Amino acid sequence: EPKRVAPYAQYLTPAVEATPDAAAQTKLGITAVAPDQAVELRPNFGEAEVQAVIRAAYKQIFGNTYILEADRVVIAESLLRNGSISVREFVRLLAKSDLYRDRFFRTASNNRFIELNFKHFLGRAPYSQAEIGEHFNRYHKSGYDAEIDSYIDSDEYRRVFGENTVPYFRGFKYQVGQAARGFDQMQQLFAGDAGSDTDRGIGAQPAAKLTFPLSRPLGVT
Amino acid sequence: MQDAFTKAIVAADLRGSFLSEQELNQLTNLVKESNKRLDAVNAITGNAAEIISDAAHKLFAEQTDLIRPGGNAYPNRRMAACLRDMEIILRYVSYALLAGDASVLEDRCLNGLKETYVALGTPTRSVARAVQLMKETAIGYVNSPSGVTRGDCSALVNEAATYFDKAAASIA
Amino acid sequence: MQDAFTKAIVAADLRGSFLSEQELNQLTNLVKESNKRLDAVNAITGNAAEIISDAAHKLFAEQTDLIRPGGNAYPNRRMAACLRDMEIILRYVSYALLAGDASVLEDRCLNGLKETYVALGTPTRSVARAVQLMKETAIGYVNSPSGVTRGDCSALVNEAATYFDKAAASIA
Amino acid sequence: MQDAFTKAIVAADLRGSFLSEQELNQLTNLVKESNKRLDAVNAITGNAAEIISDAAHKLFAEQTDLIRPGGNAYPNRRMAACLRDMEIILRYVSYALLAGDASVLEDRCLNGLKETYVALGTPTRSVARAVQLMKETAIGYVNSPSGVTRGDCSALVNEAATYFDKAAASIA
Amino acid sequence: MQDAFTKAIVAADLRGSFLSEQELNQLTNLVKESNKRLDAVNAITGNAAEIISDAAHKLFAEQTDLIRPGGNAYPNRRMAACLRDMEIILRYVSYALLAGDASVLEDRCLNGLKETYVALGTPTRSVARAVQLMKETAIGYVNSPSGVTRGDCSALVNEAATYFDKAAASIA
Amino acid sequence: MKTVITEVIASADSQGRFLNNTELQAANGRFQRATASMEAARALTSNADSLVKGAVQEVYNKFPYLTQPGQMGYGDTNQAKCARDISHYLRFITYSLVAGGTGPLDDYIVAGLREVNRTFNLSPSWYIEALKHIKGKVGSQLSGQPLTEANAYIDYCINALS
Amino acid sequence: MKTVITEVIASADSQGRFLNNTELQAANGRFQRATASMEAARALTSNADSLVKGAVQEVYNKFPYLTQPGQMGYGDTNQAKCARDISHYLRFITYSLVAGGTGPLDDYIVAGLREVNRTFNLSPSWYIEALKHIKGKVGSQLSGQPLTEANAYIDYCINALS
Amino acid sequence: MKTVITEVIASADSQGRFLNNTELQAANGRFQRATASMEAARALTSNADSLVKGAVQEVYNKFPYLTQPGQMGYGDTNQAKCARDISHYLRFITYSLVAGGTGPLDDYIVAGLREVNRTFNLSPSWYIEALKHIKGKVGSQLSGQPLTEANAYIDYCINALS
Amino acid sequence: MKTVITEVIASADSQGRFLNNTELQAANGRFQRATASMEAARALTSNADSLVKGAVQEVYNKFPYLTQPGQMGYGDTNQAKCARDISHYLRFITYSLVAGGTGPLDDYIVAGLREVNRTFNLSPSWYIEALKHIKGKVGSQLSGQPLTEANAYIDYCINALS
Ligand SMILES: *[C@H](C)[C@H]1/C(=C/c2[nH]c(/C=C3N=C(/C=C4\NC(=O)C(CC)=C4C)C(C)=C\3CCC(=O)O)c(CCC(=O)O)c2C)NC(=O)[C@@H]1C
Ligand SMILES: *[C@H](C)[C@H]1/C(=C/c2[nH]c(/C=C3N=C(/C=C4\NC(=O)C(CC)=C4C)C(C)=C\3CCC(=O)O)c(CCC(=O)O)c2C)NC(=O)[C@@H]1C
Ligand SMILES: *[C@H](C)[C@H]1/C(=C/c2[nH]c(/C=C3N=C(/C=C4\NC(=O)C(CC)=C4C)C(C)=C\3CCC(=O)O)c(CCC(=O)O)c2C)NC(=O)[C@@H]1C
Ligand SMILES: *[C@H](C)[C@H]1/C(=C/c2[nH]c(/C=C3N=C(/C=C4\NC(=O)C(CC)=C4C)C(C)=C\3CCC(=O)O)c(CCC(=O)O)c2C)NC(=O)[C@@H]1C
Ligand SMILES: *[C@H](C)[C@H]1/C(=C/c2[nH]c(/C=C3N=C(/C=C4\NC(=O)C(CC)=C4C)C(C)=C\3CCC(=O)O)c(CCC(=O)O)c2C)NC(=O)[C@@H]1C
Ligand SMILES: *[C@H](C)[C@H]1/C(=C/c2[nH]c(/C=C3N=C(/C=C4\NC(=O)C(CC)=C4C)C(C)=C\3CCC(=O)O)c(CCC(=O)O)c2C)NC(=O)[C@@H]1C
Ligand SMILES: *[C@H](C)[C@H]1/C(=C/c2[nH]c(/C=C3N=C(/C=C4\NC(=O)C(CC)=C4C)C(C)=C\3CCC(=O)O)c(CCC(=O)O)c2C)NC(=O)[C@@H]1C
Ligand SMILES: *[C@H](C)[C@H]1/C(=C/c2[nH]c(/C=C3N=C(/C=C4\NC(=O)C(CC)=C4C)C(C)=C\3CCC(=O)O)c(CCC(=O)O)c2C)NC(=O)[C@@H]1C
Ligand SMILES: *[C@H](C)[C@H]1/C(=C/c2[nH]c(/C=C3N=C(/C=C4\NC(=O)C(CC)=C4C)C(C)=C\3CCC(=O)O)c(CCC(=O)O)c2C)NC(=O)[C@@H]1C
Ligand SMILES: *[C@H](C)[C@H]1/C(=C/c2[nH]c(/C=C3N=C(/C=C4\NC(=O)C(CC)=C4C)C(C)=C\3CCC(=O)O)c(CCC(=O)O)c2C)NC(=O)[C@@H]1C
Ligand SMILES: *[C@H](C)[C@H]1/C(=C/c2[nH]c(/C=C3N=C(/C=C4\NC(=O)C(CC)=C4C)C(C)=C\3CCC(=O)O)c(CCC(=O)O)c2C)NC(=O)[C@@H]1C
Repeated sequence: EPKRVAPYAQYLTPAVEATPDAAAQTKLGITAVAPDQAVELRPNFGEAEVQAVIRAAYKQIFGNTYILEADRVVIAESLLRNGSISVREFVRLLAKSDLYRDRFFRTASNNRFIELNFKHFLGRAPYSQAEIGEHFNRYHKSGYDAEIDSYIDSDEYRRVFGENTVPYFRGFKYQVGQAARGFDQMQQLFAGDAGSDTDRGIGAQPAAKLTFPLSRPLGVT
Repeated sequence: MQDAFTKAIVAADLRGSFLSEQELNQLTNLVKESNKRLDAVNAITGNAAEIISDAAHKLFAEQTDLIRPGGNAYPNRRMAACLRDMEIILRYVSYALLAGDASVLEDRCLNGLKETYVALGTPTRSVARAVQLMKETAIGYVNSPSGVTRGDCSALVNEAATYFDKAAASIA
Repeated sequence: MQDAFTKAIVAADLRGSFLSEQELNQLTNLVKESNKRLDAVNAITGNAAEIISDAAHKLFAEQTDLIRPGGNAYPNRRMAACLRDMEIILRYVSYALLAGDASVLEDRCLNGLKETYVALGTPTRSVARAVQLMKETAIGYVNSPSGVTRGDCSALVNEAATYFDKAAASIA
Repeated sequence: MQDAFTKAIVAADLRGSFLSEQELNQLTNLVKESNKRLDAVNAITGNAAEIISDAAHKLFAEQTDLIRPGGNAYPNRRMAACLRDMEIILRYVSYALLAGDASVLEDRCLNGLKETYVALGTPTRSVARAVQLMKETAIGYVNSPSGVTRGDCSALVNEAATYFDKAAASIA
Repeated sequence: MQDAFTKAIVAADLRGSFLSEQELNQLTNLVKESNKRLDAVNAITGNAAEIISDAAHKLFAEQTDLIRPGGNAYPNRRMAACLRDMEIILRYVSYALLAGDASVLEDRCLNGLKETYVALGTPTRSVARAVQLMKETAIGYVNSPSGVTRGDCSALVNEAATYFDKAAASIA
Repeated sequence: MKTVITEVIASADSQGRFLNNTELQAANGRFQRATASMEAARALTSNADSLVKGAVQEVYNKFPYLTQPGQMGYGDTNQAKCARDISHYLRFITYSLVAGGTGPLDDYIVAGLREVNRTFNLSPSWYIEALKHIKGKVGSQLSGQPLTEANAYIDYCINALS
Repeated sequence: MKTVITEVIASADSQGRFLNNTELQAANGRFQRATASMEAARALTSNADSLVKGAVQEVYNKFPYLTQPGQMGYGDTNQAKCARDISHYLRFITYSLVAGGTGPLDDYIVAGLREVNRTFNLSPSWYIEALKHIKGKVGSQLSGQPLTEANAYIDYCINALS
Repeated sequence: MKTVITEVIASADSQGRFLNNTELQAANGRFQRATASMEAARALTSNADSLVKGAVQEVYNKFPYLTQPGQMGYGDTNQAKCARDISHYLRFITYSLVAGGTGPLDDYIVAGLREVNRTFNLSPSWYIEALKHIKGKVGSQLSGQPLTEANAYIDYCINALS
Repeated sequence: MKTVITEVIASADSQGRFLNNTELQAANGRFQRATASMEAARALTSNADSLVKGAVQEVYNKFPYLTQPGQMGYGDTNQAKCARDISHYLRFITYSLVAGGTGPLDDYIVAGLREVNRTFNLSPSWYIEALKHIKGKVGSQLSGQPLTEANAYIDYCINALS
């Protein structure tokens, strides 16, 4: 026979200005990528399962640009079947491709290229101007192959997606070490889900678009 | 993502309340139509290839320039992209139709699309046109199937329309 | 990165000069305080969990709506973030305190935080409030420990404050 | 993956033939049981936490040394793993139970497990034991529910057993 | 990783016991030597470049063929590697010396080294030789420094030796 | 938010393919079930309050000391909160029944559950009792599939809490 | 192989979570449908042959020139193959009905379809007619949901071919 | 295992460089401190037992209901465990003092703490009291830096537990 | 666009190095060949039309049924298109001769070839004949290296089409 019952009505009453949870996501259209599903290649993978990792990898690693029949890389994905190479090695083969060079690097400036490599190789955007410089020096000593290799072999790439996991957008959610500017810069690099990193409009890739960010003073507190 | 049910929930949540009896009855009714709803979707998916094929033919008969050198659908590579796009739009529309909600369509498919189109130089108006051409053909099937129990699908048909139109508008 | 020492260096470098004797004496005395400085840090880190816990309670007692349906701290998932953030800010502050320099705090933690908060729709003012609530609690510990040699920590206490405040300001 | 249906298909395929009428009748029957099958699964998933909790307690009461310094379940870190593992095995078992096929369990979970355990110095015997402890508890629920239509689940119960046992064996 | 202290701990842990007073006294005295220990390390690191340079010269004076076409240190590219490797080994040795424990050296550095050398066709014998050449030079510095308080370093010197030797052996 | 319908869309979408028969079959499942689910929700929604009172109460019987001064159960504010919270759990459960998926539960309640609870020193145990007590009551007002559904969701939380 | 059951397992498995109510609902859908599906398969399996004859035939009517010498339709070997092939399509379809998913179709027929067809200069068109003709016949022996199911799968191929 | 010495090695190692003056300075720090640390350990090690008794006890005073039948504190087995556990905490703390880093604590105690505690329904709270009570006693046997060190480590756990 | 010159630049650029002798050698190759290439282009450009008529025509002889009503070859629109298309192929070929690389061909014609052709049901076969017929005619107006070059490119398409 309980009867006292504190009313508890006030706690239930809605806030002055209310947002659905995931309102922040639906604005900014990061809804799809915010928490982002990981795809993992598993042992004794089926024929459909592999097809899905490939599908994923070409969407992330390549830009969200369109891979036509001709574009696809037969030899690399044959090795991915029959487990000759892991997905981490599959990604490395994709990144060193006429196709990856043709888009991305050959038309871009090294600032736009390095900023693109961050993102496709690791969801984050570049945290600081140093990171850009570190990679630009690496490229000048040792060329495009060593440049690419440095992202895939980076400790950060390995810890989040060692091997067997296709890279996903880790940006847009807080990552240890992140540094602020993460969230802001990732919104510039990532348009909507319809947007892509294409050059087809006018041959050149656009200019870096994270150079001015990356070098902004802190606003007078 | 979102859909008809989930949506109603969320609304209810902001009020802070259990679902209104009235509101349940929306969902209750919605369920009842399911079967119709499903068949509608099934019709699109079944005819997909053709819907597109068709729309395209008509699109290019009208807007000859797209396929002329200097136009946006020339050369092959470009043409191919345009076909892919049409399919994607369609695909989404269908998804929405099942969900019973525009959202999915708006977020994944339409979001960013205008800007892309702009950057490419693709003529948004023509895109929109295509979407409509598709619409009409699609409805055609939804509305005239074979071996289905005869009854009224109008309600669904109209909602379908709307989805197509949201697309047309946001692209345009 | 930077800290008290490194900073003075850098200045000297642009003049192109060896360090002024006067300038050494800044650093010389800075060293002397070390022990105090350390204990200060130790106090924060030791009480971390609590500092936050406390501040939160007070934050939510004041701004009831945050925890009401539709508010920014509701539901659980959001709440969690809010707690996480508090912690981070704190963590940085501590770092600064050890370094003897705002920089570290400004660059990794503060810079662009406001904008993030804006984009999310999280109410910057409330965040700032939280930071202060934290501040007071923290000082509380810094300033009232047990088993430490009794002496004057004011100098450090104030610098601590400033760090917290830079935070509050730039977020707000 | 594989499951009961797909399996039968594949066999049929290599013969190059339509499905045998006899073979259909396996599947036809399998369908009839579905509802039972489902409830079984539902029972496990619903009680998951408990099943484990329980089994563990008993495991550690028996093999005291596992939790003593120098044992394999010590210290915390290890203990955690041990719990996690138990759970996983369970998870898979359930999966299998639904599929109506061991495969999934064997291929994702059991394959290589023995050797791992060996290399680490985990005592395979004890692992196996745990699996059984789990088995019994689990069956307990499957077999004694409330608000389910009363009938005979034996057939399912035994198949469940087998899955657990495949596990026990391959680990051991 | 491991080092002198951590190690003793771990042992104690498996017994399940607090550290024996006897055992503390190992560590207590180990501390006392610190200063010596440090200087030792400092001496190596300070002379690093040279140590190597030197050893190399001697290595190549002895085994002329390494630097002849068809040898393993020819051409430049290879030579470079060979130098690099020597250095690494040294680096590790130093690390060990500080830790007061072989482990770090064994686990990061020596493990797999032999096999690599083998697969490449690098002559393990010669590698080992180099390591010794290094050893002697290094001791040279450890034992004859400038501005250090005069005292007995033998104990450290011998331990240094051992590290070098573990290296020599496992490579060879 | 994870419901049957959203998932199949998602899966379809990932592979880049139209909704084919495979997925619709699944959808159909959700819709057939709904009738039972919906029924259950109507039942909980109506008795809400009474369920809540009963639960809160129970907790105190189970853990008398909570009501003593200087404890968490003590002083009205806390009691109010305690009530509020359980209401929520219930609310969401209904939602999930109707939405035909755990989604609503996952996103509101489950995500971040642990840390919240840790930071405010809410003992999972409590909640659990609440739920159990509920489950027991519900085990009268409902029957057959409607019941079964109700349980599933209730449990789902128990497991998440524990 | 993609069936309803395998998928939900897969999805569950990826996230690393137990099968909860969400997935079972889906499964249930598959099982309810099965009765109709299975019926359809029994019907196709029985009339197989007759369907095949009719189809092959049709194709020739539709594309007379194939039967002329020096063409593909000409000379028995080719006709035999043509028959064989269609049999296959059918076979798989039945499989898919029973498996309750497109899986069987995808892996046998669809994957690699294009390239095979290109390298041997098989015109998709042909196959299509075959199928259509079939669909029309099936549209007599079956009715209601059984029919509906049959269609779905038949079409699925048409779309893949085109 | 994270100690001062191991870390500097690690950092040196990552960049691929020799230990230079920077790191040695740090190492020196560890060694200078040791004298105090070591002292503290000798003190805890000696009074271990007495500290443990006192703590266990305390917990029961703080949470009387634990000792009632049907609870966790009840029946000797549990008491034994309770003792054991606290011993452990202490043991490790000493270790950490001597090792000159949190390392020992992190790997034995902290990693996996939560889940263990969840699955067996050990309330962090309890442990905490134990520790606090300890801290208070230690606050007599020790003084100056030795004391300070002892605290640091004790706390470190409090924070990890909470 | 892939030409000899662009490639060597690209390769040089990737490695990050100045153009050394290696690449120039290659470039030189392109330039010396050009004289022949250029000649070939002048020849094709001039006879374009005649080549096109002849080809289109051929196709119809090869596939009479196309010209029947209700087919694709039927009605002027289609014929016009057919002409247009082949013109294109030719146009590009000339381009490629002059550019000294397949580049122009790849980007205009080849990329996306398949899908276009699939969606509109253009049979590669047709195009091929066109080309072959062309190749045969070209095999009169040209000779020696000029000829050789012409072939290479013409073929390149045949292979891409097939
Ligand atoms: C066809 C009806 C019309 C047309 C379309 C068109 N689009 C492109 C190129 C792109 N289109 C997209 C669009 C999308 N990506 C997505 O994921 C979605 C759905 C979510 C869409 C709609 C993109 C990203 C591209 C770039 C492709 C790439 O990265 O290579 C083109 C081709 C332009 C080009 O030169 O590539 C065309 C022609 N344009 C028309 O003229 C038609 C009216
Ligand atoms: C609407 C565009 C056209 C139409 C539809 C229509 N359908 C039904 C009934 C059913 N349709 C289905 C179909 C499915 N149910 C499923 O579970 C699946 C996926 C596996 C499908 C494809 C079913 C099962 C039914 C019930 C039995 C039946 O066939 O009748 C109706 C009848 C009304 C109702 O409420 O069911 C109608 C009207 N019919 C038209 O005339 C429209 C053009
Ligand atoms: C708590 C005092 C207030 C609060 C906080 C809050 N934050 C988020 C979400 C995010 N918080 C951050 C913040 C950071 N990113 C960084 O890099 C740093 C340090 C440099 C911080 C502090 C980020 C990136 C997010 C978004 C992604 C994520 O969730 O990790 C929320 C959730 C809002 C949302 O819709 O996501 C909240 C609630 N808001 C309040 O109500 C308190 C006043
Ligand atoms: C200031 C907030 C409080 C305070 C500080 C205070 N500390 C000391 C002296 C020492 N503090 C330490 C502490 C450390 N030294 C270290 O090496 C480390 C890291 C391992 C710590 C934590 C030490 C060793 C000393 C020297 C001996 C001692 O403890 O006294 C003083 C004394 C005066 C000085 O300038 O150092 C003071 C005042 N006292 C306050 O008023 C607050 C409680
Ligand atoms: C078996 C271990 C125990 C048992 C089972 C049992 N169940 C039924 C019947 C049903 N159970 C369900 C369950 C579900 N159907 C679904 O769609 C889902 C997921 C959403 C579930 C959980 C259903 C719907 C039925 C049919 C109707 C009913 O009222 O049960 C039976 C009856 C036999 C049958 O197959 O219909 C039985 C025997 N009963 C026991 O005593 C066993 C311990
Ligand atoms: C120098 C005294 C002798 C020598 C060395 C030499 N080494 C290589 C190549 C490699 N050596 C190593 C070394 C390491 N691998 C490890 O894991 C470690 C410890 C962490 C070391 C020190 C490795 C990895 C290689 C292969 C890859 C590389 O490029 O270094 C060579 C070159 C072999 C070749 O054929 O290119 C040489 C020459 N060999 C001599 O002639 C000396 C006796
Ligand atoms: C041993 C190979 C040689 C030797 C060593 C030696 N050193 C000392 C004493 C000290 N050495 C140092 C050096 C350091 N301490 C630090 O903190 C650092 C890092 C920044 C270094 C490099 C210090 C501080 C001392 C203490 C003060 C002093 O220098 O006297 C001794 C004296 C005995 C002792 O252990 O203190 C000795 C013997 N001397 C030899 O004869 C060897 C050749
Ligand atoms: C009831 C069994 C016990 C009790 C509970 C109690 N809860 C709080 C505070 C909170 N409880 C929650 C729980 C939720 N809030 C949400 O937003 C959600 C998701 C929708 C849940 C499940 C939260 C987040 C809080 C913290 C924020 C707040 O200020 O409420 C308290 C107060 C705790 C405090 O330290 O102030 C209490 C006491 N009260 C009882 O009597 C039972 C023991
Ligand atoms: C029938 C519509 C026309 C026809 C057919 C025809 N087919 C082939 C050759 C092949 N057809 C297939 C098709 C399949 N084989 C498979 O494995 C599968 C999936 C399981 C299918 C659908 C294949 C692979 C071949 C190539 C291998 C082979 O020929 O044995 C031919 C032979 C053509 C040739 O050898 O070049 C023919 C003629 N012929 C007719 O009568 C119709 C016009
Ligand atoms: C003491 C404050 C309370 C209490 C504790 C108690 N603990 C258990 C069981 C376990 N305790 C631990 C803790 C550890 N084991 C480790 O390996 C480590 C790291 C060194 C720790 C800290 C563990 C893991 C267990 C689980 C199983 C085991 O055998 O250890 C119990 C038994 C509870 C149970 O469900 O079995 C109890 C009661 N006892 C009291 O009286 C206090 C309330
Ligand atoms: C000629 C051998 C046959 C024929 C051809 C024919 N082609 C089309 C349609 C198209 N053909 C092409 C070809 C190209 N367009 C390009 O942009 C390029 C790259 C530069 C090529 C190679 C394209 C893309 C189309 C589609 C768009 C369009 O309208 O042109 C048709 C019409 C098909 C239709 O469905 O209307 C035809 C008939 N006609 C004949 O007589 C031969 C059989």
